[PDB]
Amino acid sequence: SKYFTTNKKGEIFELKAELNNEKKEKRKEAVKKVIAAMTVGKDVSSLFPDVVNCMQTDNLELKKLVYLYLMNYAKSQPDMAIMAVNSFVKDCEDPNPLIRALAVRTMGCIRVDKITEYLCEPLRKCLKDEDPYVRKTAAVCVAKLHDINAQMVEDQGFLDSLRDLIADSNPMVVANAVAALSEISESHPNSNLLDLNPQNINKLLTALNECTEWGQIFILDCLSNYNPKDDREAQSICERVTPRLSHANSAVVLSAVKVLMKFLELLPKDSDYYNMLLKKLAPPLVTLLSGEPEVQYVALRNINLIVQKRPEILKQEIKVFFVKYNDPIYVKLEKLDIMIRLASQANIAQVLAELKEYATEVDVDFVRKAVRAIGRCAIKVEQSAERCVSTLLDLIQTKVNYVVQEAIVVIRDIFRKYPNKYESIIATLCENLDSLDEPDARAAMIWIVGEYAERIDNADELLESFLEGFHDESTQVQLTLLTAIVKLFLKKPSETQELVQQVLSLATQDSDNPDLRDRGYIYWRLLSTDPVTAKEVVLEIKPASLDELKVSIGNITLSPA
Amino acid sequence: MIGGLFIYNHKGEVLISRVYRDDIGRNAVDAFRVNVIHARQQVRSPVTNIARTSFFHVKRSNIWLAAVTKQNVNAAMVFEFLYKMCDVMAAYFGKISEENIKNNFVLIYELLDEILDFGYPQNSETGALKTFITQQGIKSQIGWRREGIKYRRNELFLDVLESVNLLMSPQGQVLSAHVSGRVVMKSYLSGMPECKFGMNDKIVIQSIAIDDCTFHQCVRLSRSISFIPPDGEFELMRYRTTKDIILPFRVIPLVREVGRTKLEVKVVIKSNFKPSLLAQKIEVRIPTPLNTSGVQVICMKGKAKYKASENAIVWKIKRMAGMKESQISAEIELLPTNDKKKWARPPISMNFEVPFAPSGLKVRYLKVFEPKLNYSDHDVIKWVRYIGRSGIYETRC
Amino acid sequence: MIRFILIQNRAGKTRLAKWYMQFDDDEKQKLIEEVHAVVTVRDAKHTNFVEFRNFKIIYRRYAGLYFCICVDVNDNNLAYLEAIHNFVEVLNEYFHNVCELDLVFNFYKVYTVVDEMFLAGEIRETSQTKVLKQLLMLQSLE
Amino acid sequence: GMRGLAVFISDIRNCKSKEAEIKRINKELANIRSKFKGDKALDGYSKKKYVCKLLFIFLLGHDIDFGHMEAVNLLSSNRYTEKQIGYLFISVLVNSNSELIRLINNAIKNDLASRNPTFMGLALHCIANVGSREMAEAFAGEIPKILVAGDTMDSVKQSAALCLLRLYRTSPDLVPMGDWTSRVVHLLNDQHLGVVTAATSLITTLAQKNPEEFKTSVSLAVSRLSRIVTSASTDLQDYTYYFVPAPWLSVKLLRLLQCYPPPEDPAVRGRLTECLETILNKAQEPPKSKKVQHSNAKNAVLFEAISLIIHHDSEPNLLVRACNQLGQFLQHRETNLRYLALESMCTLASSEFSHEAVKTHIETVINALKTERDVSVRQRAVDLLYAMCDRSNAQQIVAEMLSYLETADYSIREEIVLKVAILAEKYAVDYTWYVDTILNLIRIAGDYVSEEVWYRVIQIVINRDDVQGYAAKTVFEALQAPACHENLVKVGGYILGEFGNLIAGDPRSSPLIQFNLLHSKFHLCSVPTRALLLSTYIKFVNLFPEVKATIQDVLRSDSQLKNADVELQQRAVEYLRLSTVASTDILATVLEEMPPFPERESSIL
Ligand SMILES: O=P(O)(O)O[C@H]1[C@H](OP(=O)(O)O)[C@@H](OP(=O)(O)O)[C@@H](OP(=O)(O)O)[C@H](OP(=O)(O)O)[C@H]1OP(=O)(O)O
Repeated sequence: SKYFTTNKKGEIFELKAELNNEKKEKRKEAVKKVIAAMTVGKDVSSLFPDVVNCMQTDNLELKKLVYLYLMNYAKSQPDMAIMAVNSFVKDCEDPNPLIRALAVRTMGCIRVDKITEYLCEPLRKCLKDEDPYVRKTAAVCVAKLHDINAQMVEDQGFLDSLRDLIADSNPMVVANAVAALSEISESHPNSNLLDLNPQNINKLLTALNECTEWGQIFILDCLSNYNPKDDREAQSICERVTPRLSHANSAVVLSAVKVLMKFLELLPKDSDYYNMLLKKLAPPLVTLLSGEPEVQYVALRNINLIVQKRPEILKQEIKVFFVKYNDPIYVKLEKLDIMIRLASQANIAQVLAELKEYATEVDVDFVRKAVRAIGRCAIKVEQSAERCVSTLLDLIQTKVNYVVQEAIVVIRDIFRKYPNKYESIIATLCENLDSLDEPDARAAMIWIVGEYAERIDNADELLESFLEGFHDESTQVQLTLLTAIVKLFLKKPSETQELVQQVLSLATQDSDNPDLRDRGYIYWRLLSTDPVTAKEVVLEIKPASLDELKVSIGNITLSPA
Repeated sequence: MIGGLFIYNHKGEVLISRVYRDDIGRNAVDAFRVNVIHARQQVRSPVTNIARTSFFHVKRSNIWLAAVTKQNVNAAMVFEFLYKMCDVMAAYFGKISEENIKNNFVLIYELLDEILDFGYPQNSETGALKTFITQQGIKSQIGWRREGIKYRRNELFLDVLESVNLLMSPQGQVLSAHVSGRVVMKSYLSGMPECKFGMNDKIVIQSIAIDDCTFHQCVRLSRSISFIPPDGEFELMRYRTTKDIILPFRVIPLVREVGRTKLEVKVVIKSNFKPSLLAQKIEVRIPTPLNTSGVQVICMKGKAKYKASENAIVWKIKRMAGMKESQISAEIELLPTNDKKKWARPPISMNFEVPFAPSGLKVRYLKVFEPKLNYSDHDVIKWVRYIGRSGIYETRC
Repeated sequence: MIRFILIQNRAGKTRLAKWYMQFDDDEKQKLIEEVHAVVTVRDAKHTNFVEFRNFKIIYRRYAGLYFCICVDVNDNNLAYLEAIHNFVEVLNEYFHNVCELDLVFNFYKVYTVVDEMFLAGEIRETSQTKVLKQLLMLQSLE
Repeated sequence: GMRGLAVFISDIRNCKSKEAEIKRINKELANIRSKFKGDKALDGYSKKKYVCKLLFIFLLGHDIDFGHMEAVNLLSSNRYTEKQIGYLFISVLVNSNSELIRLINNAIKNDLASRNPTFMGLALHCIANVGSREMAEAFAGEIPKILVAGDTMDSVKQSAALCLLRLYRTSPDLVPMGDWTSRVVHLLNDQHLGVVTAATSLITTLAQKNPEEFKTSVSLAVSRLSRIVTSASTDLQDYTYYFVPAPWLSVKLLRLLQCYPPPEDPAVRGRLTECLETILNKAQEPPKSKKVQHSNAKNAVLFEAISLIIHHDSEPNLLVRACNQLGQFLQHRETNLRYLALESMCTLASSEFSHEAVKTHIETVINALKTERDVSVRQRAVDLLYAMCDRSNAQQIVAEMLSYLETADYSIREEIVLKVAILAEKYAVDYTWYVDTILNLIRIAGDYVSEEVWYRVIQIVINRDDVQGYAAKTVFEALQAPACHENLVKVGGYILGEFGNLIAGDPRSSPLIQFNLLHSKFHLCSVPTRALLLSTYIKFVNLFPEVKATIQDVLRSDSQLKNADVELQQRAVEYLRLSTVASTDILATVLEEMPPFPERESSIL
């Protein structure tokens, strides 16, 4: 039954008694001990009448405490908080701008039905209130009302009410009118604030100077939703935004930049003003990357995108995007992404020595990303390919297992874009073959012997090594080793009549992988039909024997065994 | 905008919270606790989008302060606000610690109705606030290295050595699991280097595993740890974790007593780790009842055999990548008529080695500084290794 | 057999703890924390049984309080769940409409009640009549 | 009681911070230490109170590094309240100091030796509670003497019997099977059901190692059990809980009986069958109260009786009746009775006298799973379906699992998907059923489907002309949902590349609709996936000359031709050069249907 739910003794009896103590100093302590209770999930339900009695006071701290309590019920139990309506109507009448706002916020955080009857007329008082704390409060409470049922054609009067509040003494009321209205905006029909607005923007770009740092953030965001029609329209908005090169460190600079990017392309491209703007954004972006580690993250993610479009904006400032040992991994990587995208022919001196500085550290994860990111510094810029391949064969010699296996992979992705060039390397590279456990790095070595099977006599006695445990290999390897040993055959058809049986016989006859089986057969049928159409499909361009092919394909059959 | 604010302890228990919109009920508080606070196998970020809803978190000492917004909103703003909140709190009670949050429940409610209306960053600066806020805060309050060491080459090796222990029900419930770890360092460094060591936040600073950490005597504390290492090999730290372990293998047993004559056994094992990583020396030890006639055993990966003396089927696999699956099936005959009370089953046990720390410990940095001598960090060669090993890794059947 | 009996609150604060097994104080702390974790999750649509380490826990919530018995896997779930309710009825009569504070201010009396109804990990006495009669006899001694 | 104690506690409650709490505990710790050490001695009220306050503190968390000696003196008080608080302290705080265990075993002796049952109970309880080897060596000899003696009181007999039980478990060598054996068995006849309850706990543990010694328990256990279950309203009023007679002693008695085979005397085996038939009968009688306490008490006894029946495995009528009663629980409010029902039925499925009875309830198990909220009950449902499943059920069970998978949560898919694949293979009525199961398995829940599995289904489809059109249409119709599993796009793509010709007839499924569908999955897929799709795309240039143009466009794109991946770059270049550098007549034999798989014993048939 109701075991341990008595209200005739225990912690609730004692509280209900403290809540009725005529010494208000003990009532205050009661309502705290109740608030503190809710927080650890006690059923302070029985007390509601006694806590709401405590409101019958001319003490500010005591009333405010009772609010805090009903608020906690607002979000979880909206039904419970309905019961104290008559209080919130009356508590906007109170001659204190502390209580007035406090009655508003609490009605608008109740989310049921009846609420409309009581709330609409007192919000009228507080929008035309003699205090800008009660104005900034109602301006947000309009938003809360639009969020409950009924679009309300009187709420179409509250839309004027809000626009009316954009013109105001206080930019913290302007501030929360912008914010309020653009939230309201992106709901119900579309096109519900694009006024004439050149004085609207004008109130906003005056606002954007003397405003509390969060007012700007709400502003700049709406500014960024608009398309100017002409040059000097957009080009002037820009001029007044110029000073948001600091404000609320990041939450501003960025919402500024967002605008200055939109209104730099609806600039002619002229290189008249365009030019002045572009050397003005280089400082303020780079300031964000010394604040709190988490914002550095959000900056680098907007920079990366920004630098996809306008790489020259920070061509100059690649120096302030290198990595520090103590940077959070998620910052190390976003930085690494941008370094790759600022890699001129000038700075690869620096960069490719800062990528080496990394690949030598203790963080295995980041280290792996750095040596791949060297590949990216060879693929993107042909010049430095020779310097890059230097760094890689340096790390290969520190003998660090995981640095060796990532490096030997990138090298291959280089042999693919810069062929028949690097080639005295293949004989250095196979000095590390014994310990290549990662199945990526294996396949890379297999394909490198694939191509360049004629630069190496040794090729025959390596490809055989990896066939010994054909299964227990990455199917990735089984596919690279298939292509490689049909590549060795289409180059030395004789001493490699050996290796084509087994591989083509293990693909066709031993493996259950249909995709591998398929390719065994697809290759086996290519050598069978005519070993000259096989030649041309399988090998690309440069940078009548045939008897010795056809004597060898008439010799090979394929068995499970 | 900021649809919800939640403050958790190291356990992931919501100390204090306030929802603003109605997209952010029981559905929200949890998704953050599951996907981020108790994120096993992910290296996170500050931003975590989870089925429409977005999550922003900063971490203070043992606290998670977390913002939710079902709509996608000014990322940078959300962050900036949190840092200002943590500025407004500390201005009333100093450290943002579990205790001070607990002392100040009522204060903190009062700040949240002010600093943030319907999720909109308001005057969150003290001077402005002394006027709207009634409550005040409740604040509360060399021996192991020789002089003159030199080496042509300065190298250091770090070995992360973990043993992972599991008991799991046949339905896959984690009954109990602990990791026992240590970081062995092998340092050939000239001089008297001060070392600064950094890692993730995974190690907090018939028997029942307690999360504990001990360091070498050479270790000083303030986050990261610094020290002058002993020369050569030595043990930097020893530890045991219980929370948020990455279990490398799930064993799924399917035993079926067909009367008391035949015994049908299928065991499936599923490697739960990144597809690029290989576990090694894998062994599965399926026990058999004391009264076993013959055994038929078929497996398609590895090899396996019935070992009568050890009263068990032993299955061995050389390598096995992540996100793979393998099956052994056995048909076991029984000649019974013994006691009415049937076979009380011992659990299935694995061995394996894996190249990561089942605790999720990761070595982030090791800066070496030597005041006198030539060399610096850039000059030092640095291997890290991760060896994770099966401890007692038991699944009931 | 019974391994331990816990009375805990939503907040996690232990109100009674009785051990029928050897544990280091560190272990006891871990075990009390681990239990609060398991049981406070579960909505009133879950079972009152749940496997726990190499035993299992039978629990029911009365107001702000979780009554928990940790027992061997083979032990009868319904017997032990009604053992909890029988215990709570005895507490309810002894303390005249029990409340969490009774269990605090009279913690040492509560151990008496436990030891009447449970001992050496086994149910001892189930007769509410007999236990009260004993409890009121004891209460009147010097 | 102790005005002092209540202030310390209520002071600790007013503390607005861990800081102030610790301030208040150290103040109280200081005071206690001062007064123990202090010049003027303390009256018993104060030794009692401050010893109590040390206990409290220790229970909040704090180390207590004194007071043990004060607690030990209270053991020698002749005031009950003082003894209790002293006996309480040493049971919670067990210290190793040998001077104290000597003094403690003294106080215990002086209490056992008083003929006062309140003082004897505290001492017996202290022993059970602490259970130290010194306490066993001191008292293990005496406890059996107290238990059997004819003049020692019931309350003391209960507490002695459980004390002796702790002593046997902690220190068995100090409890040999002496001259008391049979007199402890005689307790099972006592007027006092509390004594019976105690003795039954003790005999049950003792009868595991020493079954022969306690044989004579079986008969008295049955006599008592049958007197209890059959008794009226006005019988056993003391031991009657929500209209259920002596439920915890019923459960104990049926547990004792699981220590032995079915009774050797028929008359007894008979009393026992009447006894269990009564218990199962009470399960068919409607509630005597709507209070859940009546149903749980009743069922506690039912479930124990079912353990005994299962364990005897000797009376097929009772195994069937047990099964059917469990069947009727699978439909029930109580998640609890649902959980325990499916558990017991899993056990009964592995006995023969009952395996067939269990199958009966397939209807109720599948219906209970379809509606079931609590996940652990769902799991147990799927374990039962898996246990009862043979040649007869296999189709029904597989079908019903695949149905559940459609709407199922993630919480359970992995284990169901595993069970489907296993049963599919063990109980294949034919190729076409297998293929239909695995293609649907992969369509619904491919993410959890093994590689080994989807490899096999393809092997089947290749080797059987009959099912290739089925495979092509099912996998096609599946592939054109808005989202689908990557493992379906592998099985889908491979099938259509090899057998898409048999559905290309329809304008529903033309080569250009086929291709564009596959390729609307492509850029979303993993690299091995995209590789295979490329082989599908080249098999497609061959079969369907119409769309060789569109396909060559996708092979010529820089995203294919200049791909970061090596299989992809190589396949897209090889496959482009094939659709150019070869005539019709060469390409037709380089991509002819693949030859049927070598059919080793590993799988079929
Ligand atoms: O309330 P009681 O249980 O009867 O005990 C109190 C109490 O003892 P504790 O607080 O240490 O338990 C002390 O008064 P407070 O500290 O509660 O104010 C005080 O002892 P001291 O004043 O010597 O510290 C007093 O003794 P006194 O008679 O000297 O006031 C003593 O009451 P009794 O001595 O009557 O038991």
